[PDB]
Amino acid sequence: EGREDPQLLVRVRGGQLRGIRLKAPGGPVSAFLGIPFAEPPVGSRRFMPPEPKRPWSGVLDATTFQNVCYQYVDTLYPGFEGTEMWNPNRELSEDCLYLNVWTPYPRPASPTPVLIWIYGGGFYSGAASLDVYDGRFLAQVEGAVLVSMNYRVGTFGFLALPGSREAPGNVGLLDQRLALQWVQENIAAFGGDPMSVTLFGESAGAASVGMHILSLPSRSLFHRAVLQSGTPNGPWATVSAGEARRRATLLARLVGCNDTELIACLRTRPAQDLVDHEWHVLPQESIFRFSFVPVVDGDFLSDTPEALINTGDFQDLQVLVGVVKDEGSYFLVYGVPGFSKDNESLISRAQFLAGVRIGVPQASDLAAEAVVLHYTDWLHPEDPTHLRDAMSAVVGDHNVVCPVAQLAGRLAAQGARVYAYIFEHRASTLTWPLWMGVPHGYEIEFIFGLPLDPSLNYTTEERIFAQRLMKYWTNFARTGDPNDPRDSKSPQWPPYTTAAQQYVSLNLKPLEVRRGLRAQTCAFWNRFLPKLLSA
Amino acid sequence: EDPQLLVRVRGGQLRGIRLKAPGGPVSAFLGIPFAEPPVGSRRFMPPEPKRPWSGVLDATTFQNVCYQYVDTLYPGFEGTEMWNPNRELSEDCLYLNVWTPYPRPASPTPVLIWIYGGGFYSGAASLDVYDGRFLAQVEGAVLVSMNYRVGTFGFLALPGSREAPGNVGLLDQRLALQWVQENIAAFGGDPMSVTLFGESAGAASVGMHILSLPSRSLFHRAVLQSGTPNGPWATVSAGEARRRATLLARLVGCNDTELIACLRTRPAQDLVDHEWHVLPQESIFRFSFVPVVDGDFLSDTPEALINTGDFQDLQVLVGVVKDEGSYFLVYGVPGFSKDNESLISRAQFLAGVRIGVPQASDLAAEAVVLHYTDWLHPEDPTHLRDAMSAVVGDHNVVCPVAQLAGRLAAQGARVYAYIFEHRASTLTWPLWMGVPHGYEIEFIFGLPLDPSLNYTTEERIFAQRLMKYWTNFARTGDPNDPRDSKSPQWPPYTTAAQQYVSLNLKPLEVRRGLRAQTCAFWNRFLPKLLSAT
Ligand SMILES: *[C@@H]1O[C@H](CO[C@@H]2O[C@@H](C)[C@@H](O)[C@@H](O)[C@@H]2O)[C@@H](O)[C@H](O)[C@H]1NC(C)=O
Ligand SMILES: NC(=O)c1cc[n+](COC[n+]2ccccc2/C=N/O)cc1
Ligand SMILES: NC(=O)c1cc[n+](COC[n+]2ccccc2/C=N/O)cc1
Ligand SMILES: *[C@@H]1O[C@H](CO)[C@@H](O)[C@H](O)[C@H]1NC(C)=O
Ligand SMILES: *[C@@H]1O[C@H](CO)[C@@H](O)[C@H](O)[C@H]1NC(C)=O
Repeated sequence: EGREDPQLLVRVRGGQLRGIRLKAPGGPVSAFLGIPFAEPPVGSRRFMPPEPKRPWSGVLDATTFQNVCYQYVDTLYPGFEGTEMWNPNRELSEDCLYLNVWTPYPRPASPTPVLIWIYGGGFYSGAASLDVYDGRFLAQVEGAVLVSMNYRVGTFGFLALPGSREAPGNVGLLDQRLALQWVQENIAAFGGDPMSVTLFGESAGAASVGMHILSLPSRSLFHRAVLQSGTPNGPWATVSAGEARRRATLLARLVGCNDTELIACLRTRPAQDLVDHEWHVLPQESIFRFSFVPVVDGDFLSDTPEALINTGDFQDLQVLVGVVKDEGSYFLVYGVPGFSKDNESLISRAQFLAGVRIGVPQASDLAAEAVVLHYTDWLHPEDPTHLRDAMSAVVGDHNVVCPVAQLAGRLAAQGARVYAYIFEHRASTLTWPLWMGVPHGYEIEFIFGLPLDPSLNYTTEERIFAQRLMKYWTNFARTGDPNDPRDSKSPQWPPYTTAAQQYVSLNLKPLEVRRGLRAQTCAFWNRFLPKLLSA
Repeated sequence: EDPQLLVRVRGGQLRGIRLKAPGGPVSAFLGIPFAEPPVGSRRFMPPEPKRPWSGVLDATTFQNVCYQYVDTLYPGFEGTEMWNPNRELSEDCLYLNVWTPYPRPASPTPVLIWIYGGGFYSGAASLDVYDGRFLAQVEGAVLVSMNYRVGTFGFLALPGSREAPGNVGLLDQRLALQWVQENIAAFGGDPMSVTLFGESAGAASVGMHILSLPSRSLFHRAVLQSGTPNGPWATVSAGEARRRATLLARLVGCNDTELIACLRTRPAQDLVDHEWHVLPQESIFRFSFVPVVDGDFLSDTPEALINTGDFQDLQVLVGVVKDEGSYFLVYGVPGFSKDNESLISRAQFLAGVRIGVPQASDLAAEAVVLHYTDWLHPEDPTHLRDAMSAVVGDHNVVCPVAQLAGRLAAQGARVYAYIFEHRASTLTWPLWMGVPHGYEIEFIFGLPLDPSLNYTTEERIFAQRLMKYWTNFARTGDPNDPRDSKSPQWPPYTTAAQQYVSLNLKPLEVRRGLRAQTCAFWNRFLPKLLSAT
């Protein structure tokens, strides 16, 4: 120490850190990347809850992202930007429990509201180090303190033998919770306010946020939450104990392995062997379904997300929730025959009915026919364009839009302040075909402020749009209200209520208020389909 | 003695009456016996042809109304009373009426045969709304209407028995159709151009004649207004008919011969008094004694026969009014009245659904409620009221119509479809009821052309348009004016395009898909849900 930048040296509970001055378009930011928040969950620690990081000696270099948690790498369209943007950008390792902090430079003078990002990727993938999660624009433009953590995914994070000591399940969620605890203890060192912490995440990340809302030990660790295209309730975000046990014990067989013996044997297996087999344990040909996800354990989750949202008191909570225009389309090209990024994906009626079975894999025959009946345009029942778009809607509505509608409704009925959005702008830079619309995940780059980087080739309107979104999000973090307190001229974003069911459109035009989030179709999924299942 | 009013038919001579239509005179021959009075041992039996008569039979007056239940819900209210018998009740009621131009047509004229509705338990060809003079004067039509037995008298069945075979009210209709074939040329009618039209239960009757081979040689084209042979109310199975007749016989104090013989001893009103007590559930748009799938008149269910029939040489005009269900709500569903806005609660909506869809399981009724609830306005009483009407209308009329139209079109029939959306300015029902079941008839028959009735001038012009569609249809099987070169045209209904027209005060508008999404629920999904359960 002595010749370095004095404004980049910070101490946390575990010791000294040296960060890096990053260039954001408007000026410098401080980044502290690859901060360990847990003991490496390796060897005998695999499948186990994380233990806090033991203090280090000396100055830990925090200038580069750390390892990505061991994971499956999607190889469907090799070298295609649309798929590669989500793939690991650092070495895959089980030694991966590290977090990242961005702050203004120099660090804020007074306690600053903190945003904690939890990435998505089906609970089998993702990294806090991806370019779309770059906290420098929020830090620089909004003065935000931004934190993102890595958490264990796939088997390493979610393989459970429920009731066991050695693989109790949900440890990827405990990884996240430990980062939240780390922020509570340490964020003040960076100028962050531990008394104002907002969780935000997308897809599996948003399910994860919602699970922290529903899990008491987490509720002391944050104040507001944003759920983007994901929910703890719904068909994909959790599995019963029995189903987790079944999947884990099948995975075990598939790799050559009393839970103690089974688990001991799984711990002797190469990380890649587990990854190579994880996808093989799904009970049906599916899309938008993932092998190793949070388990209703009677611990982290004391009951099903459905039951917990229905009976919970959510008085002291503000939540921002929303969806993109086309939640389902991304998933079609990965498992539904007739669908491709490289053509118009105009499908036949036969391909529609096969796709409903894949998209709603838990459905009986009658339930599947109810879905088909509902989603068919009976004026044009064989029209390939309508069938393609209805297949998309089926998947989007079932997995995202209607779970989101359900969550916003239950939360608002029970005292939470809720704000709802539909994100409808398709990035001019998008590499997916037009038919896919505004796919799952393609709002993130705007919320994080990437269009502000002149080297990325977004339009001027997209720059301004991104700035708007950054304001909503940081205004919400700051106050639990995304509206500008100053700006009475701009259109206002009303809270979502059960009575009026209001939400706003997020696109290049000013905020437009709409009513009912697929109210008619979501009654099908949320009220009728359950009753039809049990019959 | 006016020679225009003297006609010889196979049974003998008839004397009709010169009636006045606003345009000029018409010849009416009313109260012509087409059958032996179905009295005594003939009760419940098929009709027999009327024996020849001596001298000149007086046909200047409507005959008696077939014995039936008279409605008492709103006594002396024109909206209910206009359907009530307007001549004396009698089992001796098998008579028919013929209007013709005056002087009678110079050349063979297309015949329209009206079959009234009234749920198979009521109705008469003598009601003012079925008055054939306007069509005869203005359109030059030969119009025929018959009485046919209704209620237990027309439809009580002990299927398999010789003496209560079921379907005799339909056999009455058929006999009148045979009468027209044998006799109509004497009035100037063309027996080679006969068009059946009817409404509600009369439209279902028309559809049954389409589905029964012996009837098919007796007509060439058909119009079904607000009713179909298929659907939840128009027919019962043989088992359910047997059970209903056995219950009724039990109720009045009565081996089939023995049971039927005892029923024939009972005064007519004793049967009517217990008619309504044999329904399996509390319901609306459900009727006690209706056509029975006997394996004879109906060789299979209307559903089976429409699915598998060959309808190549047939033209059909089918349609519905804007608010098929509203009428039925005041007759069984709590919270509904003509005397207020009938704004209902959610609880009253679920209860109404069990009554409106009486055959529904808990789960099926829940599907109905969930489909018809506006989830933006779940508890809005105006929405719940209109949805209740729609449930009844769709279930009983709109969706059966769409189903029939589609099967007929797919199987070779030339089909035209309409929705009728003009509410008479003279209607005595409240506004919330909209355009109720039955309230297009007065327009088709041309009553607005009568200045004394106080319809608006626009309604007279509209009634004239409709009379033209119906008679053009009768003449040609195409309702379009053959020398009207701007319109636009009324296209045939097909399964691909599903085109139908709106009939209102504005020019024809073509629409596609007659409640397509909702009727898929009723026509495709419900059958699978009830059966599976
Ligand atoms: C659209 O693409 C699907 C899969 O593509 C395979 O990839 C595409 C790009 C084709 O060009 C061909 O090489 C392969 O079939 C097909 O399943 C689907 O049928 C395609 N749509 C049509 C009819 O071209
Ligand atoms: N291990 C797994 O559960 C798994 C499940 C699904 N996929 C499929 O990859 C397609 N995909 C790619 C990106 C995001 C989600 C999805 C899921 N679609 O069902 C890979 C691994
Ligand atoms: N005998 C019967 O089945 C019966 C059924 C219904 N009503 C009540 O009249 C109401 N109504 C009046 C005109 C046309 C049909 C209806 C049927 N509503 O359920 C009387 C007798
Ligand atoms: C942006 O545009 C420039 C200039 O045409 C091009 O060379 C560069 O590759 C583009 N970058 C991206 C990320 O699209
Ligand atoms: C109107 O009258 C009906 C029947 O008498 C009654 O149930 C109700 O009080 C009124 N309708 C509603 C539900 O407003």
